[PDB]
Amino acid sequence: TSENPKIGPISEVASGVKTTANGIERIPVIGEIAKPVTTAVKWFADVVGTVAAIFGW
Amino acid sequence: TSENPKIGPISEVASGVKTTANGIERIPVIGEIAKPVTTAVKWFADVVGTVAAIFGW
Amino acid sequence: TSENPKIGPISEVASGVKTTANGIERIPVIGEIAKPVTTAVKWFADVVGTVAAIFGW
Amino acid sequence: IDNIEIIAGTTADANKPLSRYVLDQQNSQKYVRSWTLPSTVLRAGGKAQKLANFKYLRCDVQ
Amino acid sequence: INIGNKTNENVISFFDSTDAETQNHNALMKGCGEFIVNLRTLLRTFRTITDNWILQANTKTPITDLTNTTDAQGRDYMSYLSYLYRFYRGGRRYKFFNTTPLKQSQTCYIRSFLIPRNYSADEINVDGPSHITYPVINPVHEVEVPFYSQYRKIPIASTSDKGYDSSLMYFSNTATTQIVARAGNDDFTFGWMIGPPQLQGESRSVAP
Amino acid sequence: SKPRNQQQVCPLQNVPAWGYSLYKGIDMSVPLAYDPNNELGDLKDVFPSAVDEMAIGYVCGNPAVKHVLTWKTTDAIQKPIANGDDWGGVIPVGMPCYSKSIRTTRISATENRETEVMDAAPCEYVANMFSYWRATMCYRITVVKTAFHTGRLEIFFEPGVIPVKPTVNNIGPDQDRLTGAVAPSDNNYKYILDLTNDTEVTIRVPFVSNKMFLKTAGIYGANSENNWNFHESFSGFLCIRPVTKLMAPDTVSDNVSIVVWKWAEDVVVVEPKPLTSGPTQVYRPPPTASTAVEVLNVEL
Amino acid sequence: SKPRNQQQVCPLQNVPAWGYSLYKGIDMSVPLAYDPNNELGDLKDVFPSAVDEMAIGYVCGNPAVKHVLTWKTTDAIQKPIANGDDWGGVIPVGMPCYSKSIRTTRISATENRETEVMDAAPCEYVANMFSYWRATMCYRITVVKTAFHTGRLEIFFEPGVIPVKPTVNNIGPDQDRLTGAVAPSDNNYKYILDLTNDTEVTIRVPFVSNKMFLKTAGIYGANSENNWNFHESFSGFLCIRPVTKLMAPDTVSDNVSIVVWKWAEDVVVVEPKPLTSGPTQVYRPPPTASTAVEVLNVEL
Repeated sequence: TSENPKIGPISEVASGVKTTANGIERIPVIGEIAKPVTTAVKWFADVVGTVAAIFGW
Repeated sequence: TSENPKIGPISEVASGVKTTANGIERIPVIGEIAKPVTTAVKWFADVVGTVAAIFGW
Repeated sequence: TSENPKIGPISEVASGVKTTANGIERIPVIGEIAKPVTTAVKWFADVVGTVAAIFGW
Repeated sequence: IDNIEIIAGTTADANKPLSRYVLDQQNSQKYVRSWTLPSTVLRAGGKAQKLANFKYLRCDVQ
Repeated sequence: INIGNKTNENVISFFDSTDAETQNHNALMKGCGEFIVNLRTLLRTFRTITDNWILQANTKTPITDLTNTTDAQGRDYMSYLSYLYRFYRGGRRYKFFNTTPLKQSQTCYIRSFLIPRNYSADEINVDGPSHITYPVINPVHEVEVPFYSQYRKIPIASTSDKGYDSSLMYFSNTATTQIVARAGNDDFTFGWMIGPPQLQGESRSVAP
Repeated sequence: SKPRNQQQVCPLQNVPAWGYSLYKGIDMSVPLAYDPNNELGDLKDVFPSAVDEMAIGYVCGNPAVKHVLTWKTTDAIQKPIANGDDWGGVIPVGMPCYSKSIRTTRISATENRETEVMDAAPCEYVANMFSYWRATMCYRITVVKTAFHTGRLEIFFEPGVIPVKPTVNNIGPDQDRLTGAVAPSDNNYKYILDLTNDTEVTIRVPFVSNKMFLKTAGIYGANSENNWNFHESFSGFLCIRPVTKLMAPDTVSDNVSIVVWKWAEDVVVVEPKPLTSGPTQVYRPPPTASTAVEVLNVEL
Repeated sequence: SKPRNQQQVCPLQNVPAWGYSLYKGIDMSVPLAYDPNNELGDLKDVFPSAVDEMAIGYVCGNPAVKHVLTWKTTDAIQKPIANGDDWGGVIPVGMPCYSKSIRTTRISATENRETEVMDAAPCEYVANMFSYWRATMCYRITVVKTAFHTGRLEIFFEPGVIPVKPTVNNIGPDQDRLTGAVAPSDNNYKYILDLTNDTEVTIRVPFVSNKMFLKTAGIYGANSENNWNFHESFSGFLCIRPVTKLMAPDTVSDNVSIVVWKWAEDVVVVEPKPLTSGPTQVYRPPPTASTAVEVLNVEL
């Protein structure tokens, strides 16, 4: 949905908040990136979880 | 839909206008590329929008 | 289902057991990796089986 | 904690306002009074007795 | 018309033209092609902190022999933006561009280790995660120090508690000379804003 | 079981650190860690404020006092208030910095080393990082007075080139060309503030110029020999002149003070390289007046 | 049939062994085998126990005896039990090691080579691999007595800096500052164990500090000249003092022994590099007292 003649452009992006990005409105920090203590950081997700790669296998 | 023995040929292309490309007809410029001030240039789309990568996260 | 701006992160992982990974509970070893003598180690799976690559063809 | 009085005046230092520049460390910004924290409010008013025999603290100094 | 000072602030805007957020977006489609929103993203771009970092052969050198000199200067973005803030958090990245007149009759390599912050070279071991490059084939030594801290954030110039978070140690078999360019990693940020210091202009050395 | 290569010869270029100066991409630096997904969590319960303290909106929206004037009971009407601080009642509307001091020390008995020192607001400190700027500038003009000081005050905006006196080492304004005779404010956008009860006024000057962006050079290296980049950095100046002379009794002070706060809104910047001749260098104040400072070079 | 290249010039960096120090990835080492999928099966019927014997939970949950004290019938009340072993009735709560011996041999007639030897529990042996630790420490205090020895015993926890006597080569505790007069246990978390029938007590001290993790340096290189990393490794100490003097008949022994077991639960560690100055080196005991040991260098 973005006009670009390169096939997939770069660095696949996540989502954030609902505001204007400058022009003072006290942007919350917890809303910007969406990784709390949960199954969303990949190293805590590998032991919650308990995949085989945390055991060396 | 193009006959070529190379698997996908090059540089994936966008679309344009309805005319002949030479042979004077006053080709409009705004119709050639389709990127106005909207969610179609990828840097204005990342802050409209507001993905996590514009915040460094 | 893991938040990361890199497209697919690393080393695609298998599954394990149901417990906490530290905090003593006598973790069984046979449950950690899931490869017994069966069609799950790829070299015994190639001759059970009997694919063409074990014959040099 | 403190009770400031400014008589104007003044040849003294607490009436001397903020200089526009600091060119060297012997021409620092002059201030009326400083208060180190939280070690001023913990000592004063008998708050030292009621957090003796404890170890750790959170606080917001109002 | 009573006596006494008052309040009721009168926000006036000159030049009733057009809402500015439309004019800014229309001015960056024609002059930039990019829209710098946050200053955190300038901590992820590598800016060079030195141009000639001369070292000696067989000498374990911490980066705090260089970083402690260039934090005060404010040249790059991590040392210029740090004067607005009081804390930080997260790891740091480094690149070591080679500028040595190398010889062919040796085999130069570049090790890199971890020390905790502000230790010397003799009071730490070399048994940790490392990285080795060869400048004859790979002239850029790229390394990332993580955030291995006892505290959730680090102040500036703390107490005698030293060695509470990790850093980098440099090693090379030959006397090299490099261009160091640092940036923060994907978790690096400042915080707890204060006001800015002064700036410095030219130095003409005038005739009288 | 061991078949042949069907894949093409791929073209190649040996570029270590391709595009290291970009904020977005995939970085090739090896972590000195245990886990390749070594990743701290979010900023929940780390800093004492959960506001994004690094947004250009939040940093430039921090006000700072650029002028503390002194408006006497003797000063004439329709003449800009020039008492105490430099630049008087002439405030160049703009995000960069316009005022500098000059520190002079001795190298020998026949030579002096000068050094320009610049007082930066937290919006003027951010624009020095970049090359061009474009912002809606905000000002709050506050009068320090009693309930018995009454007067009226005029704040008009005049776009374009600022009337200045270029000195051999610095630039000051020109109050001789801003009196009521030579410079009438009958056509400018103006605000006539009453000082019988009211004290403050907030003025939001938008971006008006014939350029899409203005330079961020400002007062850096500006003198008689070089003053072009100074004029092309602001596009305007507020001028504070009295309409009515300061009316005050004898039982109050014969002075009031005009305190001008400065911040910015709707800030966009262009190029992540400073437009100045030298690097961005923070002035570390020396211990004694006789001692010297750090001089950063430009040779590579 | 032989068409042209449509693929781009790919950027490249020549890094052999990118990130060899990480536990997870794809390793570029060529197998000296027959099959590229050379892979042993699971651990079914290999070792005599089907428990994962390498989990940090399982390794650190192996108890070991750190103290065997001697509580006489002559020892005073409210004074820590200091008879026999070093460190007395002062047990530093913490995963690292706190006790070391010093072996002294001769190089010449005018020089002695000292060497620090450390007794490690199977939790103290694992924390030496890492830089920082955080764990819930468990202790089991057991009294070796008859049915006729009766007494009462106090075990209180005191957080922070341990009262120590730094010697020129080692650190010992300070029993002079832990008597009942100078150090009252009226505010500490304490357990008052009865010894008329009961013998054991298990104490689980959680992690309490103002730091998120504590150092794992411990007694390594700790002396009078250097003792900061010792204090920042434990955050607390258990102290064993008698409430009631040991009551015993004449037909039983005049001693009891207090045996303290040590393990750890809920263990997390931080950095896979030791915080010590030298490498992790296992002390191989020499054949004769006059002979020397292996000295590992640090030069590369």
